[PDB]
Amino acid sequence: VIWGTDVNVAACKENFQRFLQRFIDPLYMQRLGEINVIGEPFLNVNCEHIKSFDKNLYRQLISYPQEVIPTFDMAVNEIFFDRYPDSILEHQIQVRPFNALKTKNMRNLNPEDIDQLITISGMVIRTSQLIPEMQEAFFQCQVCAHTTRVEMDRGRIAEPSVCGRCHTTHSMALIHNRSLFSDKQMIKLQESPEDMPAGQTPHTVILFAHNDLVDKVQPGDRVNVTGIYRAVPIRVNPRVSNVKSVYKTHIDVIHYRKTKLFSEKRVELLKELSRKPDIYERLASALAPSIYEHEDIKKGILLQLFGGTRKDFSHTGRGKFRAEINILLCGDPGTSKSQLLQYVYNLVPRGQYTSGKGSSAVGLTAYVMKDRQLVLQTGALVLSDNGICCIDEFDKMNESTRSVLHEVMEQQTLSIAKAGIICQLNARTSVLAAANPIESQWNPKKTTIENIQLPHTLLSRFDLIFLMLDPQDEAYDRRLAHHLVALYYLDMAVLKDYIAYAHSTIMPRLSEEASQALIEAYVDMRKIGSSVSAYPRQLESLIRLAEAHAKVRLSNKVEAIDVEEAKRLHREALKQSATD
Amino acid sequence: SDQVPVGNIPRSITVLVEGENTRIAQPGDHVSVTGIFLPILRVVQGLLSETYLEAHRIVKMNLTREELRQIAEEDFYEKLAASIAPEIYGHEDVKKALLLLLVGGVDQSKIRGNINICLMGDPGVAKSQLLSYIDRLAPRSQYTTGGLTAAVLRLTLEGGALVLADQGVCCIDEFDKMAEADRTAIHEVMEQQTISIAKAGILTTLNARCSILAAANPAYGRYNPRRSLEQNIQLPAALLSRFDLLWLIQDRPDRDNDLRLAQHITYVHQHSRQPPSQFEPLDMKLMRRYIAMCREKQPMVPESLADYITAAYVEMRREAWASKDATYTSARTLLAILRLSTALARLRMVDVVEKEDVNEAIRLMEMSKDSLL
Amino acid sequence: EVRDEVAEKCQKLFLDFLEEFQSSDGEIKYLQLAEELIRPERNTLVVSFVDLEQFNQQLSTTIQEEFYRVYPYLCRALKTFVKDRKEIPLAKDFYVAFQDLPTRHKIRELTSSRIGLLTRISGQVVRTHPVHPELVSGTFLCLDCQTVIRDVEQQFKYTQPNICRNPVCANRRRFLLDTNKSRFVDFQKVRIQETQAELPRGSIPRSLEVILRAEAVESAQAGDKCDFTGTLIVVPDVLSYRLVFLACCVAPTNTAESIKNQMTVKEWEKVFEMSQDKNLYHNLCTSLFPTIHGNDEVKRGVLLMLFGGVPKTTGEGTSLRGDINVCIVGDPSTAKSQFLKHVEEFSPRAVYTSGKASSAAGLTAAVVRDEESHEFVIEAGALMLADNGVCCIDEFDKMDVRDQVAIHEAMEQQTISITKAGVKATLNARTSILAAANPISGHYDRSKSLKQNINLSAPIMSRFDLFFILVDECNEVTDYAIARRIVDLHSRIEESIDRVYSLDDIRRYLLFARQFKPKISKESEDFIVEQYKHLRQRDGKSSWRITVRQLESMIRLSEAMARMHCCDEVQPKHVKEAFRLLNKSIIRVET
Amino acid sequence: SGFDDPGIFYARKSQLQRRFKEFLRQYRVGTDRTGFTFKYRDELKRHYNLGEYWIEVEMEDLASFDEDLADYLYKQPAEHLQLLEEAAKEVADEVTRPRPSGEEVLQDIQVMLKSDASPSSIRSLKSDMMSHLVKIPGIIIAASAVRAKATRISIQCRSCRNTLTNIAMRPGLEGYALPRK
Ligand SMILES: Nc1ncnc2c1ncn2[C@@H]1O[C@H](COP(=O)(O)OP(=O)(O)OP(=O)(O)O)[C@@H](O)[C@H]1O
Ligand SMILES: Nc1ncnc2c1ncn2[C@@H]1O[C@H](COP(=O)(O)OP(=O)(O)OP(=O)(O)O)[C@@H](O)[C@H]1O
Ligand SMILES: Nc1ncnc2c1ncn2[C@@H]1O[C@H](COP(=O)(O)OP(=O)(O)OP(=O)(O)O)[C@@H](O)[C@H]1O
Ligand SMILES: [Mg+2]
Ligand SMILES: [Zn+2]
Ligand SMILES: [Zn+2]
Repeated sequence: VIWGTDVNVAACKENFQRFLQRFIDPLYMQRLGEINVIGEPFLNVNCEHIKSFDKNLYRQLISYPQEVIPTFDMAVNEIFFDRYPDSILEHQIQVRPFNALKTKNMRNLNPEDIDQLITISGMVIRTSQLIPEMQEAFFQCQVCAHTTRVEMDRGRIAEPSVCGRCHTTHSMALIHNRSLFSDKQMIKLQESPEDMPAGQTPHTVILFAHNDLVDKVQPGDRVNVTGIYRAVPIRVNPRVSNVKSVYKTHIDVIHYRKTKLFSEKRVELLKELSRKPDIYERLASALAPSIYEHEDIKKGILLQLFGGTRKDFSHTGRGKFRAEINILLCGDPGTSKSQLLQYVYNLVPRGQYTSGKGSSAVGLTAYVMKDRQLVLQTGALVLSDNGICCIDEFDKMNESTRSVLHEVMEQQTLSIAKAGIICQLNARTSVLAAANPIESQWNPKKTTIENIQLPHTLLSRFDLIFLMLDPQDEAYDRRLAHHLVALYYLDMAVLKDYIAYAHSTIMPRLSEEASQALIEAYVDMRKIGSSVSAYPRQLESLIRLAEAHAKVRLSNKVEAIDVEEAKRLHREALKQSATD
Repeated sequence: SDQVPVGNIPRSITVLVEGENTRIAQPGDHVSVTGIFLPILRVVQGLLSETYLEAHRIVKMNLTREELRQIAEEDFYEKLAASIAPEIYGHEDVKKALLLLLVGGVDQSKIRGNINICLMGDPGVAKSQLLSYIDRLAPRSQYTTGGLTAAVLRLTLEGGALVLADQGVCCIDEFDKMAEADRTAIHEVMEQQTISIAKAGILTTLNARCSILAAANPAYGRYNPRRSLEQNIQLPAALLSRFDLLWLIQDRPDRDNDLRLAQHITYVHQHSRQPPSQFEPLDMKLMRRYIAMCREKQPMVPESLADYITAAYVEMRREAWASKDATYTSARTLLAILRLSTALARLRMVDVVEKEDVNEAIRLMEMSKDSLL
Repeated sequence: EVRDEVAEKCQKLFLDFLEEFQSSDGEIKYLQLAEELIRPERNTLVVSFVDLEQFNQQLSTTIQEEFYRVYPYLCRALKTFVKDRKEIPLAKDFYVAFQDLPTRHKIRELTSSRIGLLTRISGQVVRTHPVHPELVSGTFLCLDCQTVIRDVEQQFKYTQPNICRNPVCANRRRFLLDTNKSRFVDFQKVRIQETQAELPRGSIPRSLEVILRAEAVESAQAGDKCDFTGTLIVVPDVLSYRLVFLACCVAPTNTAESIKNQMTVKEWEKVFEMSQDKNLYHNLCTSLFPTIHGNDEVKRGVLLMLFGGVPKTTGEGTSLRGDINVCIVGDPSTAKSQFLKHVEEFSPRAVYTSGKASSAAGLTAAVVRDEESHEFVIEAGALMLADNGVCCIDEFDKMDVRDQVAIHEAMEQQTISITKAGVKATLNARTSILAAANPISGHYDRSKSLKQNINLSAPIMSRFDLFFILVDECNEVTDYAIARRIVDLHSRIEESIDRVYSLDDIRRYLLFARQFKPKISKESEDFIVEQYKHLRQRDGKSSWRITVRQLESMIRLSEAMARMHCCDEVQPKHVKEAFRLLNKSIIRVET
Repeated sequence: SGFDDPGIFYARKSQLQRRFKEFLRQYRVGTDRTGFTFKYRDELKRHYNLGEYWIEVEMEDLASFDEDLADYLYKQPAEHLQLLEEAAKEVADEVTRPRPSGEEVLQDIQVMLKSDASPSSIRSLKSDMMSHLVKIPGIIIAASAVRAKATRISIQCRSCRNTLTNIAMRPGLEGYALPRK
């Protein structure tokens, strides 16, 4: 065996080659045919299959990944020289294993795991251009043009310092383009923040795609990266050979996995309680228990959590539909709006919290910045591409920001003309905006536009405008206080799993009952407004709400009850916003 | 803080944690370390070399009968209040309020036991001097003017004075002139008792539990009652509501009371001591011992008190509706009143909040509102 | 004193290719091209890649693999070939411009493997930089030994000589440059990116800068699409290196007979059927906007905008517009942006944007400081990106004044002449504009004139060929029918559409129809005159008055409608229908 | 903390040393009837049980066992002789591994060598055979008093105190070589 290891080249190759041919879910030889037909010589492998097939080889694999992988390549190439012995390929088959060790708490990583293959889930934050890394430097004498090359002198390139033909002093200068190069794109990735237990100090690591798997993942992608953990010294000065006793560590990526749920008991349990007739009311009341005397608002945000079913309108040429729900909660200061956003943001997965001010630390926009790599820093909206962005003080925002919010609400994407090029960053978020009335309190008889002073277009894009006020009712003050002092002296986990499963599995589809009910609702609203009348945007909101309400019941189809309650809440939002 | 004498300042010691000992501490942790003190060489009459402490073990740490008789005195807390900056003539009700902040709340279960107090008023009203006495009296404290928040130095997390409070008190003079970014930061502190900072877009969150004692002045000279609150001061009115109490000081020329203060000053000049009060001020160590005893207590709120508490709350909320200007009454106001009452119960060394404690807290709340006159 | 045998051999064979290979006529084309090249302002010899392959296949392969190594030698071969062939000036550069390379890589294909080898690519220019002389062969002079160091080639950076030319002397640090003696070549940097066709959905397009020299310096302009022949090369940057594609020659990206023969027989049959299909007008409108109820005049107006009229140029060097400008003003909702979204989605070369855009370009060309270089660069705007295309601009009432006046110049001239900070340039802009806006206060007061109902300037309104006023009707029938259309659209996730003509079939039909240049029959000339008498006779009161510009829109519509059914001549049927639409497009004041 | 220096821890000459080692210990003489005795191994044990600490060596026997090794000794006697000495040192130790107390400390060996090949005339000599094994006949004419010459030597810097121990002075009539500073 190679020194300091338990690794036999032939036996490991034979065992791996045996695993390729002999497997129980044989799929490896089938995708070998796909690679032979397609010609893409990279054969990615789930390492857990090797664990199931042979844990010792899997253990042996992880211990010495750099050494075992060439054996794996030799196994597959000879298999390709066995299966499809004749073919044409620009390079022979490679392998990109993945999904081996879910020690994904990058905050919990140790020097014990140096040069051991690992996979971790995280969100790529910053990227770069593929670094042209020199690997063989052609050289030419200034005196006699002596042609020579130096090949892979251990990262650095050894200067000749003396010619070979005329043998003069140092005259052989490198020729850049004649030199050989490879691609090494550097990538900076943040540890998956939801996965972290505390999150008090989110972790970031550098990654490198060397000559392969380059540029395939753009910033903001929450993916599982699999590669070899690696550490290197750093010279105290470039000129001197002294180095620090501490090594900065990075990853040489091998595979990117773009990214069942729970066990049978949870799906059984959530399906059991879904059958409760008042699950919609219980879940609404159960949502945010610290709140008191708010049910319409709780139901609306609850429908926003479930959201409408994803709809692919590519065939229609109509563009992407805003399947997500955006609700603006407008109410007096001290009315629990901030607590509602914090509770939802804390509860919700892959969500974000920001404030309308530009002083918000996260920032609701993405823009370039130089280290001096002019690299793009993302935004909370782009970060919450599928999550929920809880925006506080939405009334106090800049017009440039308001234009951005109109765009993403109109498109669920953000267009940024970085440098000169333009990029459309998808943001399919659910926007939980919170605004407060201008002046000390909300002046009655003044419209939301008057008392918040925002464009009619942008506020109209919000499917729901929930108006809440603190009434001047001492009984309400008395009951609220008793509720608080009662609190002075269902768990969120089950509700979170319910919503996640409903997102994952249940995708409500329309019923003609829902179709006719919605059409009846809109024309009734049109007739009421015939004498701020009805608009087809209101129909779209009613469409989305019924999808969410159907998703709440896990019916997997939109029913008339979804339409009826959606119209009820839509009228409640109208009643809350009614002014005439 | 206790180690440093008043005339001195804290001194740092680099410590090298290694192996299993790592990850066992965070900034602001009041830890105790055991290890070897050794030199590191990163030549006059011998070599000069920086020192450090190689870490071995790390641990994150947390009277007489006559004293009890003094505690049993009904004017005990009043005597303690008089002992808070006795040279500062007047403002005794404020001095009581400062005492409540020093003891803080209970944090029963949780509840935000911190008592953030903001002070506004014309320059030259003992405001700055009051904070200094509190910092001296405080067992653990930080003083700042407006760094305040954490940072990622270049590659290390360096905690600001807000973090270094850590359930102490972060006295903040010149509060009105704070950077608006810091205003947002302290908003999070009063909201969640945490500080989120992102130098490299990495929202690192630090447990900044502490009570914030703010001090500001109205712009353009002295306060103008004809000009509304926040008309003379350039702070978000919402942030003012976040404070548990907000006391206003106005330079009303009152020839008699001003003369009384002048008499107080002249005595201090002629004696280097305040005039002999009814109860003499006590040594700060004795005060801190009483505070430490008060932190031992966590008085509860019986549900019978809730009926009267809610009765008082709706009454003052009605007064707010009667007031032409909204007086910031809300559930925030109720919760603060709960903090004050249980804080008073800690001063009483009684594990049940009394109606007396509730009433006095309302009195201070009313006076703070009356200060807005 | 070391000779590259491969480059020397390649040079000789390339010289043999120049002086033996010939056209189908049997005469040496490259002698004639060199004969043309003797004139001033002419130094790049255009050469077909396949020709040198046919002359010597191995020569092409060696040039392909070793383009950087051998290309300087080919320039020497051209210099020797051109110097003796005629009285060429002794001192001016000569270049070999290659083209017709079958290998058209995408930008994503580019790797370190492609450094130094010949290659062709296609993409869209983003921004263009000024021209700059740049030293290529330094002529230095040591301070101490006073030996003029010459032929010290610089690899695109200030590379001084390694040591003194005199071996005895070891100054090594004080090589004074001779500016005049050192060889200089003009380089212009231009940014390019992947075209929309090559760009995957939701993926950031690649960006690359290219160096332009010789006649290729201003071959292209900002915001256009072009194919670039040359090689990828490495340049050091502050052992770091970065990739730039030196495009030796550049061409624009990619007759009715040529398309029809290029078109497959089945595609030919469908297109010929579509042209033969009478009443294609309405049936295509229904197909193009399946998720729409009513507003068929909008669908018809959009389709005519898609076809566009026949552009013409007078003998006085004045351009008569071919395309048109169409605006839609409507109440909140009412599907304007949805109409624009359908147009942008279906149509290639169609770009969607909004009047709220705050980018540096601001929908048009701009002269903006480089973040890194700190010099100004010509950044093209989406109007420039949509040159010979379509711009689906939203919130047209909410545009910027600088953009509005700049857009006014574009529609006025079909070009924009930009000058700022000493930099000066002009760019063609022949783009059909689809404006979407809303009335003032959101709701259209039909009792008020259109000028009163919107904030747009009168010249801008005058220069818009068509207007569509979409008022929020309280009519339940339209509201119910739209609701059924939307609900069936949502409920029937797909197949709700009724596309009598497939989208690709329409697109190829647009291309084949666009090859035509329909003429105006003398019947149509008088009928156009007669219809303009009717409009002048109408004289209203209209929301806007009548001028000669109305006739200009009328003829551009009639040319488009002669292009609709591929007929190469306008008929009175086309003219009256155009008169019907535009006259219907006039909304009289309903006070 | 930089105040202490940890010590670094851990054609082919070692291959040649192995070749001598196997040759000395594993060379067999005699036959099956007389036993295939290990001449050098037994003589070494005899010689180290006694105080001889030398061995005769038959160059022809080395040639028969390994022609290349003898050729190397002819070509470059000095280096290969030294390696042969180290092999002789090693094989002697393992042969006599359980030496009596104190005697376990090991003493070097003079590997004396003989060749049955004929001598060469001293008149037939050239510088080509410098650093080459030579064999000649003759009669001795004079002898010197036996003395002690230093092979392992150590010196101290007189002022700096820098000590340079275990310096090897090559055998022969060579002088000393002091440090520069
Ligand atoms: N209807 C209610 N039910 C329960 N708690 C309430 C209700 N109204 C107010 N509260 C309580 O009042 C306090 C309001 O705090 P919070 O900061 O969340 O208010 P807010 O209205 O969002 O404030 P702002 O708009 O000033 O940011 C919290 O204690 C909240 O629990
Ligand atoms: N009520 C008071 N009783 C006793 N001394 C007072 C009182 N008010 C002010 N002083 C004295 O005023 C002197 C100078 O003013 P002082 O330091 O109190 O200002 P300040 O209120 O901190 O002002 P600012 O916040 O504007 O800097 C102090 O030495 C303090 O002793
Ligand atoms: N006449 C109509 N026929 C069919 N669908 C319609 C019609 N008018 C509106 N709609 C529907 O209205 C829905 C919402 O309209 P949309 O968001 O496209 O409006 P918009 O034109 O962008 O509005 P605005 O720019 O005034 O805010 C669209 O999905 C479209 O299906
Ligand atoms: Mg729109
Ligand atoms: Zn040379
Ligand atoms: Zn010189």
